[PDB]
Amino acid sequence: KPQPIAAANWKCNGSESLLVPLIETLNAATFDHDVQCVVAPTFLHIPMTKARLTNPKFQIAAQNAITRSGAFTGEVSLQILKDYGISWVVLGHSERRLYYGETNEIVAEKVAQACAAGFHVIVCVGETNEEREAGRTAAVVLTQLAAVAQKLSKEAWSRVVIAYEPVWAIGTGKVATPQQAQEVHELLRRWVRSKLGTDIAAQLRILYGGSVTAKNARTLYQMRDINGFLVGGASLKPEFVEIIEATK
Amino acid sequence: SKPQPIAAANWKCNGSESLLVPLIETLNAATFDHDVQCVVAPTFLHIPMTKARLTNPKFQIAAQNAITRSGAFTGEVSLQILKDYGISWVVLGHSERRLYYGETNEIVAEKVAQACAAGFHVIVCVGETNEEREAGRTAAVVLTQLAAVAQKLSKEAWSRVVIAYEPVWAIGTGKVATPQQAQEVHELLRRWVRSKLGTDIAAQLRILYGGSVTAKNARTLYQMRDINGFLVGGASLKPEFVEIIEATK
Ligand SMILES: CCCCCC
Ligand SMILES: CCCCCC
Ligand SMILES: CCCCCC
Repeated sequence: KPQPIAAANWKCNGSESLLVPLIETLNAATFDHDVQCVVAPTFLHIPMTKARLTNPKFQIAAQNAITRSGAFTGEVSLQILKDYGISWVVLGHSERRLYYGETNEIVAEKVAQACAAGFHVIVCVGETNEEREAGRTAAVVLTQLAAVAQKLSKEAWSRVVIAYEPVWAIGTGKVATPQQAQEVHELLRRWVRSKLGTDIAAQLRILYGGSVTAKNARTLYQMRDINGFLVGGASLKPEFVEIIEATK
Repeated sequence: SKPQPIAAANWKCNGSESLLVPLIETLNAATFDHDVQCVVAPTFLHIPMTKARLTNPKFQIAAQNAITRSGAFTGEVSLQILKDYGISWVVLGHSERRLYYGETNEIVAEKVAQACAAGFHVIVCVGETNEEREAGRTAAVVLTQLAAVAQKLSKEAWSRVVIAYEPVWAIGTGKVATPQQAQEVHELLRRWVRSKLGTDIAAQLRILYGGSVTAKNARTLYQMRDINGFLVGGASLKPEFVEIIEATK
């Protein structure tokens, strides 16, 4: 098992009065085992987070970005993020895929650009309730991953992280059973092994996301192909600390 | 007898500390003695640094976009989050969001309705593409874009509403719109408002020109009767933006 990752996706949430204490708790929590922590605040809150977050085990990521600077009102580019000293980015979140027209190809574009820019990337893949019921899970996630891999060189994979978040488990409280997560993660790593080798597939981090809580993190991490979590809701609470502890 | 003018700077997806700090210093060093409302709209990421250094009394900071509510919307920023941080000005419906991000008329109207309900000053963008203009649908298009937001707003809301006409037809083809071409549309827009919403509304409504503006043509444009200012693009990331503001004197 490679170094685990505990990522917090605050999504479209937060206020100064809410984030200050939360960041404080994060700064006092001293984890000893090897673990990479990542917090993803909104663009407007990256500045204050990067100013107060002092825990050396933590890194700050953006929740999204576009490939180049220019006439794109309202968007933020990888170049602007880089000049600010941010080197982690979440791309292809299902919410962006479903609501803001981010197609497999658009996502693959963003990931390729981010990798070249030197970013560490968390790419989200995942199937919907109807896609699973129709028995198309495997086809869906592999097609999503394949579009991304097609634009990457072998060396870029060292900066790539996979996040599997079944849409039917987002903000629904319906977490996948450990066996359910294991199965898909297993599928993902095997495809990567058969395609890029054992070395890369062995070092690759596949994170699980979707109604993760301190009450089920430990059990989910027990599985051999789960390398951590991408946490939403519970990431805005001191509970996140316990979830990081479950990656021991 | 034009209302108070507005000089807005849409920095779009551009910026860096090294570029922005000297720009803010320039704007802070400038003093405008006429009644003008200035606005700078930096990327979300740069809003904090701009709010901590911006001192010019005639300037307000605005957001380049926003969504109606907070929650599970990865990558976006909501009106409430912006409000809590002390931002009360927002740009919505920009042609770039309408063309690359599928923001329809209905989506833009809900965004404006909610921004008004939250106490924001709103700059709603409207404009037709080259295809639409060539097919002779300029009026049908802009008035439809405007009618969409109008239907969602109460009368009192319009006091915090500002309109920006975007000549997408000229922008997307590299052509330059003459002052008359601009005024032809501003006039139709004010006409519609004056006969649909009120004579009081039309007299106080600011309709900014969002085409290509520079210190060279800024004065010639503002001299037109129904143009109350500008929504500046690239020229707003340079010191010449000061001259564009002065052009509204
Ligand atoms: C910049 C990627 C978003 C795609 C919108 C259609
Ligand atoms: C480069 C960002 C524009 C979005 C195109 C879909
Ligand atoms: C094609 C001419 C444009 C004028 C619209 C009022």
